[PDB]
Amino acid sequence: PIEESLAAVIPISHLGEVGKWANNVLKIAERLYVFITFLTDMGVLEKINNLYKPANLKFQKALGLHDKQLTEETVSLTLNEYVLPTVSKYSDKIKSPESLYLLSSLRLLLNSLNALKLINEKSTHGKIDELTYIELSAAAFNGRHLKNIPRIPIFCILYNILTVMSENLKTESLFCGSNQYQYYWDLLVIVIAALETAVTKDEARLRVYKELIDSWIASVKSKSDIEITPFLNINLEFTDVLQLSRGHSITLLWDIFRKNYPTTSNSWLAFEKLINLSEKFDKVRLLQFSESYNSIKDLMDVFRLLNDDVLNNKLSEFNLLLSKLEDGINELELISNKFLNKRKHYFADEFDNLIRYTFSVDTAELIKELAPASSLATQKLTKLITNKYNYPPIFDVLWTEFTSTIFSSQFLEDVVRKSNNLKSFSGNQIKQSISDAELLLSSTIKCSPNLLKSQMEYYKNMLLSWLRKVIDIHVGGDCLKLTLKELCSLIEEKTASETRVTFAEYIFPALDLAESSKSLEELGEAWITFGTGLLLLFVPDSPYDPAIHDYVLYDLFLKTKTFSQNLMKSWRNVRKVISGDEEIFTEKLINTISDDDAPQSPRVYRTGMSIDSLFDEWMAFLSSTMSSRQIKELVSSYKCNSDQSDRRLEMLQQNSAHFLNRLESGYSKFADLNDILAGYIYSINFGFDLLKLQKSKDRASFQISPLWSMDPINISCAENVLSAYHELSRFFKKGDMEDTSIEKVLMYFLTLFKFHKRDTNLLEIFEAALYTLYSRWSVRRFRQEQYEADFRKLFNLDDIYFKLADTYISVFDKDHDANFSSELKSGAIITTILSEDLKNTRIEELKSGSLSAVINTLDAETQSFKNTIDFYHDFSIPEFQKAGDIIETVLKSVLKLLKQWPEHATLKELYRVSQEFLNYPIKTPLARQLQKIEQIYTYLAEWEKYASSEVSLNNTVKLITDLIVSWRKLELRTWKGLFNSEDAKTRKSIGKWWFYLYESIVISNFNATLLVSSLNLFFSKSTLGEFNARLDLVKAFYKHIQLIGLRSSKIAGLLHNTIKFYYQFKPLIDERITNGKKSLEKEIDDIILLASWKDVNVDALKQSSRKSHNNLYKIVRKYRDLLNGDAKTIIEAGLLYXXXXXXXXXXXXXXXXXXXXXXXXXXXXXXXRNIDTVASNMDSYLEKISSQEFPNFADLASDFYAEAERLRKETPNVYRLAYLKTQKSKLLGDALKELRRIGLDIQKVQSSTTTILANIAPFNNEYLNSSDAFFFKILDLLPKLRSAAVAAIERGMALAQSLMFSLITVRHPLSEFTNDYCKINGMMLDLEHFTCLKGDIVHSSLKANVDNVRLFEKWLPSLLDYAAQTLSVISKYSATSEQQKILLDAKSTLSSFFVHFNSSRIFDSSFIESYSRFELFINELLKKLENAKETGNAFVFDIIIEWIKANKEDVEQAFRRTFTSIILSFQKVIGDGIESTDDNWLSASFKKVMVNVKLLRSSVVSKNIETALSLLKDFDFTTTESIYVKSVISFTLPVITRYYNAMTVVLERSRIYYTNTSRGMYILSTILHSLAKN
Repeated sequence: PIEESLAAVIPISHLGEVGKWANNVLKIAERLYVFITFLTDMGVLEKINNLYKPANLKFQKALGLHDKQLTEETVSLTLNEYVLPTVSKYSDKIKSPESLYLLSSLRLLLNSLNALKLINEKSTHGKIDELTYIELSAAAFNGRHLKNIPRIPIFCILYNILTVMSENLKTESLFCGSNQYQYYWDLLVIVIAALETAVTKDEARLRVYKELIDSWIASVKSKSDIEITPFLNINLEFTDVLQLSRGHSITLLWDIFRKNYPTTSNSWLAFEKLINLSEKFDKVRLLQFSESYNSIKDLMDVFRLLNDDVLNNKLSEFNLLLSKLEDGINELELISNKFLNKRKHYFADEFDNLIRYTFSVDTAELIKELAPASSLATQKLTKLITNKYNYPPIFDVLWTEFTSTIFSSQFLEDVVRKSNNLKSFSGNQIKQSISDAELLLSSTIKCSPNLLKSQMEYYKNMLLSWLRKVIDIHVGGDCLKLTLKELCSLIEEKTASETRVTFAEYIFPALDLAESSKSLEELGEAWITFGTGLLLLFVPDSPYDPAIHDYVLYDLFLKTKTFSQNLMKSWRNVRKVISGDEEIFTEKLINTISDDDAPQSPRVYRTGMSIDSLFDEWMAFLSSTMSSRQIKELVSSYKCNSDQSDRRLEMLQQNSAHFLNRLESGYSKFADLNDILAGYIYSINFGFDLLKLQKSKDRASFQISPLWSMDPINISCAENVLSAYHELSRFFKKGDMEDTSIEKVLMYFLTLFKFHKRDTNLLEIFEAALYTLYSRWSVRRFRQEQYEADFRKLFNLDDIYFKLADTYISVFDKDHDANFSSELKSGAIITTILSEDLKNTRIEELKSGSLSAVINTLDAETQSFKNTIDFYHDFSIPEFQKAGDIIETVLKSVLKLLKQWPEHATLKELYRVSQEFLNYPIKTPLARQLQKIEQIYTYLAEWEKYASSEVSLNNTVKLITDLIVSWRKLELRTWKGLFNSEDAKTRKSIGKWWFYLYESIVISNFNATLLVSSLNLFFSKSTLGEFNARLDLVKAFYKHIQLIGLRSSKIAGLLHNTIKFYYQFKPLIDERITNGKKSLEKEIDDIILLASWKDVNVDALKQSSRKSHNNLYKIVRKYRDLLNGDAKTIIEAGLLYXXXXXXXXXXXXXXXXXXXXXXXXXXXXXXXRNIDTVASNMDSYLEKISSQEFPNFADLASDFYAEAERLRKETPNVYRLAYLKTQKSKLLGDALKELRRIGLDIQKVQSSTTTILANIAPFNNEYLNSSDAFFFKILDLLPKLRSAAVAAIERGMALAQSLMFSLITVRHPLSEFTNDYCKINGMMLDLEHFTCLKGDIVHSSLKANVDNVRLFEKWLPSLLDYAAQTLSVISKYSATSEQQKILLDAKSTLSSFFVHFNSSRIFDSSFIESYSRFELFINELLKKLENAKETGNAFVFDIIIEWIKANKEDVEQAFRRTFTSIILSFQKVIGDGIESTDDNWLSASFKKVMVNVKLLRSSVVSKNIETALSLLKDFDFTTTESIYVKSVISFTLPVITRYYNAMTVVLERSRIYYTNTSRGMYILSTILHSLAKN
């Protein structure tokens, strides 16, 4: 249509522009006239006619002459043929392709410049009423204005383009340049394009048009054209207004972090349909039981196959296969309508918190097994197996409308708490919870390496693999192999001028602080500075979009292909006018645009909706509360810790929660820039939660964390338990009364003093742990002063006090063989007290020591509900589970036969009862459970009678009948014994006895006559059944004082006599009970044999029970008369009345036969002694002591007892009397005259029994406990003599006083004698093995290594038993079971080592060659565990490796002083004669025992041996002067072995003499006792 004006050139200008003949026709004829006026108003018609001036002169001269014309006879095409090409003498560009674009550019400049006249005329019509944006941008250019929209100013800038083209083509007159008219065509299409996309919206589409008219300047300047100099200012104002200042790097950071997204309009409408189904699947997943996890795991896989099929652009079977998943959920919903027992979501926090330790791209299979039995939605799971996911995936789980549960032990403190409180639940949750705690064991085993790794040095790693990727794309080259100055030089060459400021102010401090991070504060500050860093490099001020740049370069290609095809078809009609039918030269001259030049137009499709509304929303939020002035106030507040810290942050995490939820459901079409921004707001919220977990570690009133028990490495350290008591001192003292939780912690420290086998380091936490138990009783008395129980009623503070003294008895035992299996179940109870009551504790990471104990607690519970007592008290899960199934099968048959019937009463009544039976919790006794199975049998029996024969429930009545019979047999077993519970209820009075003895014994230790009178009331005012429990507790205070040692030895003497004196009456009290029980055991055994069934008749069984319960209450009531009878009657009655063995200590020639050469080998022995004359005279004098024999007194007293038996028993007492009265006065006159002959302040000592029981010496040594077998026989009848006691009685009572005073003062030197006797016996055996010593004395170098062996003696065989248990729990859930053989073989070879280190009492030098073999075995044991810590689990072997690595001249004078004091001590003994029953032998034989014990002076001789052995075991000697010391100790050994044999003769003679006179005292006193009564 400009060629139609070019072909219509008739000379001159189609008759000289006739006068508007096209107007005489009258749109195509009127618009063509405007192009001709535009052709003549410029000089374009006048510049062409100056080109034909050589052509007109050449045609005039060559051809015939004629009249001259103004314009030549040539068309305006000017480029065909026919010497018009030879008019290219000047301006040689007609052969060039710029010839056709001269006439064609004025067509397009006209059509665009006149289009701006129409819009500018429209601006003066209206104002702000259904106008366009380009029309409203002319409001600042014209009069009529508006209210807004002056930011882009397109009309004032898309008008200076066309006036330069109006100013250049008007005054050029050149038609010759380097492709000028080629370059005036591509600009004049962009101006058409900048007018179409500026009508309504899209400020973001004007980012391409500041580059298309900027690459055009760089193209016209590369052609060396002089036209670029002429204007040079067509976009230097357009970039002044539209430029951006905040984030320049959005166009470069978008490309590498982008994931795949669908590309068609048909896909996002179907992608929303899949998430619409993915929400309905979540509501069905939380309603299925444990058997339907084979079908949910299939339906959570098909969503992955459809997430790969939406992206595949393959929609053929999509709508078909998506209906199959609707058919799959509807089948899964149909089962969900039939569940009568709704699923209680239990362990909801256990499976939710095992995801956070696993949720990443790696280990994507462990998450899928944790997926369906949890609370994680399926729309978040499909971003794990497929790697469509962005930024590290922990951030998508933490915040819900949980960062403390990933860096603490809060997972493990809650598994223990939900396991102890499991048994207090209803009866519907026992078949669902044994399959819920079983799946939790199969999860913590398979996630064991994920729990144990470091969690504060792991997120440091995932920052440096994500901070060194941002520097990788900005700075060219790798950020690892580059210096600190080499990276700063490449910022100015690769990046802009504004990003250089923030890249050296926020990111480079976020790399320095990420390397020097040692706490959670230096890593939480290095994460937030990175968080504010990439918000100044991604978010723009004005709307910039890196995806519009590809969708305009295709729309511009679509328009310049349209104008090229418009130019071809409008020119094709001109071919039939002044041309032939083959070719025109301008057909070659025009450029044809190619079809195969598509500039890759789909990346991510964005439709005509404007994105300029989104970037208004981001800068309305990021400048509101996420600015750099809003975030630096919180960092400057946490560092100062002034005030109001944790309440600004919750306002911050709530603003960004609704913000990222606005963008998720917002705009529905593109998530490229939403996902990358979401990884920068989730990151900066994680940077503050790293400062919550630092200030909570800074507040610490108690440095003892929970889970202080349930770890075998913190209990076994003897120093650590002592340091865990001085820190809880603000918890025991600052407590309130009636709390009943402080007194359950002090129970646990008494089971650690037992567990360490009563060490001397833990004695402070055993004495001071009992004093606060008494102080919580001394206050509760200050405020107080200011069918078993059902038939007993017809006619918690005492369960703690009862257990504050059962542990106090069980500590003081012989041996325990301590283990870790039963000492951690008592630790699982204290942590539920310590984590609920005690606050402000320490936060720590999970360790391998505490995971080995919680797996033991879950498998201890789930093996108690499966594997298989006292009737009407027990709970019996394995019995309630059999009843829970046999009733549920009846409940199923009711609902089958209810829907046609419903209105009956029997089918309604038992349906209510059967629902009530399954609702009973498992803490109920079997009495209430037998009642509800009795009522449901009677309703089932009467419905079988009235109904027809089509019922067929014979199979259910027979099973209920045999179960009720099976529960009556367990009732008969409680009637059989029935006294073990009665003996325990009288044992429960221990808890108030312990505090009564602690006030009189220990506080007096903290006098002698005050204790016995306070203890005589403890045994006298007592019962008969609770008498053995008193003797079993005073012994627990007798071993409490021997545990203290020799600090108060008197208070252990006041308590040993009173135990043995009241142990004397125990066979009388035990006889009174065991014969009275024979009358009551037969009566109960008769009534049990009556209650037996034949032809069962279950209704008759209940009536036979109540008759049996009435008779059994009286027998228990009669049995309480034997127990609660008084015990004062037996004590005041005395004993009835036939004489004992001894230890018989005799060992002489064991060490008498290296002594012959020892005399010759011995340097000062000649300074101040033979051995042949000494050791022979020492043995010659030993015979004279052993030949001396004392007569017995029990033979004299037994002579009178046989004479008084004949004189008394032969009397027939019929009123022979005068002959008998003389004979009666003979033996009364002979006995009191015989005892006057043989020997014989006394009354100030012997007032009563409680006076001589105080100031008396004990016989605690275990050689002569038989010597007190008769002196406590003469203490029962000592008050009975004073009650009855006419001149012989006053003489006989005064005669037994002087013999008692000569029997009390023997006990004190004789008990001191056996105190030194057992010391010299234990030191004789030290110097005996010291003669057979073959090496050297290494006791300064080997004594420290024995303690290292003995510390491995008591613990290391016990940890091997504990590590052999947790490998059996893993063996039930894994295949790693062959690792048990490398611990039992490691245990059996240790038994060959600890016997060798215990077989020697004094140590040799050969053990240094044997201790190095033990040290080599540990380094070989430590390698066998490391090679076995593979293809399995590591937390079992981790604590045994961690514990092992955490635990890996003058002597001749001392043997001369004990040799001069052993002869002078023995010389004074023979200074008194031996002299073998003549006269006065009771005042001499009780004197001779006091002389021979005194003259041995065993307190001095056994003292010099104590100083002599101290110079041989403390210090050490080399291989020199060691054969000389061994020649001295073997020189004075055959003297000590004779002095020890001089003590086995004096002791064995004065022990038999003491058991004979005390037996003679007992026979004589019963004669005087019967004389005063008869």
